[PDB]
Amino acid sequence: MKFTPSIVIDAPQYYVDHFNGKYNVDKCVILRDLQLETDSESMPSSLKHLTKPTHILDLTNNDLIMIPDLSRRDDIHTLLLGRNNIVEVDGRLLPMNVQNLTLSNNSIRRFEDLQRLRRAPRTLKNLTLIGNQVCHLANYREHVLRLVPHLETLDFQNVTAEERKSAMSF
Amino acid sequence: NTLYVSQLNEKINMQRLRVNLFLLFATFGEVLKVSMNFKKQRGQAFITMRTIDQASLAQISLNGERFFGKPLKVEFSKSETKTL
Amino acid sequence: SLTQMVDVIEQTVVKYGDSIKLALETILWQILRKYPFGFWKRFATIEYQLFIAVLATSVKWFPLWCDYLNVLCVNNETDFIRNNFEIAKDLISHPFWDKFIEFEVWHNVQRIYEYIIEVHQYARFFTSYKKFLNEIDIVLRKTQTTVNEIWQFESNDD
Repeated sequence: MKFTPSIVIDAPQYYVDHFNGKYNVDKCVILRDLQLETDSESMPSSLKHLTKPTHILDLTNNDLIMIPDLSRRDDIHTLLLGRNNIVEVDGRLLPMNVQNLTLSNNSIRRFEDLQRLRRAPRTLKNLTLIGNQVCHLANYREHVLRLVPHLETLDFQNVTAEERKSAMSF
Repeated sequence: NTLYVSQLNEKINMQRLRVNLFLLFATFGEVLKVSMNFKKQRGQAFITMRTIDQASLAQISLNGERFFGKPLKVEFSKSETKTL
Repeated sequence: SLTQMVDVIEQTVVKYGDSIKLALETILWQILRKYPFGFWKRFATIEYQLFIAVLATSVKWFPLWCDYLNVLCVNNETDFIRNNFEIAKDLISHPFWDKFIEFEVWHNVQRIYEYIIEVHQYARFFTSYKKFLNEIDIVLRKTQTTVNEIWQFESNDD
């Protein structure tokens, strides 16, 4: 149920396809540094036993409410958050060099809830929010661009200077 | 276990295409394929999946999904992947 | 039935809190076109909360006009109020004519009071006579008495 180190030790640990490295988390449930899939992760915690060797984190298909409780992980480049219930984002996330975030199919409602993504310095190049209610709200794309200009590709679409300028105009 | 996708914006570089595909399809299960063998882009990507149910679920759920401007067309591969 | 469906659509759109909302508003205006009273006014007020002058257009198509007149006065001219009061006198509803005479309020107000006396109607007519004196009455009082007798006579089975 809980993400605990006993679970941290023994999931299917291997190397991504992309050759991204990691060591996974499954004594009986939810995982980390690879395939954190399908074990009903309520709250992220106990990332310390990850002890840094992980490029990627496939959190998908859990019951995560928010994204806090991230120990300092220099190595983590990619977070695959899909199919959870992320309502909010922490803010002091700042895991330096988090290049990719996958928020697909979650429950982030408001633009303002997206604000904490601006904190990601210049590393968050790829962000995908598609599948959230916030996407339907007006001027969603432009607000994400003006809020986090660090993003190079949003919703698998590329930013482009045209809508950068429109984001400036509004 | 392997799905054949086509009708994709080939203007995207190979490595970014592969990273976005792995990202997108990780929601259904572990993707085993590290890299596009076909090295021709034009949508023609194959995605290999460890279990078969994740391949079927990805196929049904991500049909015609807007991906880099274009609605992707997804089918089951004609042959089995060498890695399988 | 259909009204339960319209209430369900309004409640779901309210629980949602831009193009999808526009298609929902077009669906709501189409449903009000197919129905074409107070439920339509509630749908129009929900649309005015969504993104307001259509609430006057639907009441113009319905021809209830003074409810849209009071709502328009709540949203924000003597000429528009007179064109609303004459439209209401065309439509008529004693509180409706009372609201039109209160918004109009001098000889034009006295002519509106006299016409409202000619058409809680009789008590409003007596108050209008006292206010006009304060600024043929018995014949209008007897006529409004007969009209109130007719109204008491008025109010499958329906």
